[PDB]
Amino acid sequence: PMETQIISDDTWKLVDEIWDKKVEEIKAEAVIQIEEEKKKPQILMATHFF
Amino acid sequence: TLTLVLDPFFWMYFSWTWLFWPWFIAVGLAGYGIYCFRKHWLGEANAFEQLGIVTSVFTWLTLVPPAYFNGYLEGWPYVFFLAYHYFFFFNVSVRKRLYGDFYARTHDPKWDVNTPLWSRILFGVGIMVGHW
Repeated sequence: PMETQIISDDTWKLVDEIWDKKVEEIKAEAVIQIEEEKKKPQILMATHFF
Repeated sequence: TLTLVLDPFFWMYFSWTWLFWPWFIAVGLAGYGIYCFRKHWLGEANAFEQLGIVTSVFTWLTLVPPAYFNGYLEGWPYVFFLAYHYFFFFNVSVRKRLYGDFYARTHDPKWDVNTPLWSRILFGVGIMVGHW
């Protein structure tokens, strides 16, 4: 063999960071995806006049 | 119920109290308005209840002041009562046109101007004292 090591051990840490970030975002968004309580129109926005 | 319906004196006194009809709706709208206003303070009021609060305020500020202190309306009170309804409806109309709906967009909490509540009720009381 003539082949010594290649691209890095640092960009592997970068792609591992990206993988972990996306994995945690998916894990979080799979649990707290739906919490809807109410949607009342603010047809009396008091800061405009009062 | 049947002895009340066929009662002559009950109907005659009913007609006696039929004499005072315009002031009953004017006072029951106050009760309906305060009920809807407590509900809106709690936060589950539909838009109909909000416009109902608006209508009750406009009736007892531009229909009632010359309905009690004169006993009768002709001329200005109807015109200015509808003029208030017309004047409240630009922040509502513009914010249905240049928006999807009246739904509150998430925004910066320090942008909205807030004032101590005693000052607000002092302003309101002064405004009613001026109008009456």
